[PDB]
Amino acid sequence: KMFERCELARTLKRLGMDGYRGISLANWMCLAKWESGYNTRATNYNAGDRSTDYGIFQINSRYWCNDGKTPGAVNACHLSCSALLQDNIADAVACAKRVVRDPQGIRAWVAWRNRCQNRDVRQYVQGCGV
Repeated sequence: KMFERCELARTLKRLGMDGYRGISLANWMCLAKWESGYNTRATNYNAGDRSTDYGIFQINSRYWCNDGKTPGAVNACHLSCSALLQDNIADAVACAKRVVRDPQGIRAWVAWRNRCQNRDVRQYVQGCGV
């Protein structure tokens, strides 16, 4: 599923992402936007280390979810990576929350540092009623 901007902003809000661990909704929208273009089916195989990124947040299989084919990987969110390919983003949100409870916070995703940090992200939630 490819979410429409405001539809997604409210979906995230309903799920408790607004200010979760100090992270604003616009920061989460910016992350989803640059990670998958709001596409829940997005996937990226990293031939270099044999891992795969799944879903709207492009969560990596090496540490966060189990796909059974990533060498010596762990499953910190305790979820099948398949859970990250559902149209319903609740499990993906639960996993994204788990990622940010770690030391780096939102900085866990290099794309956020690259395209959201110290950027004006107002545009992501404008007029969404969030």
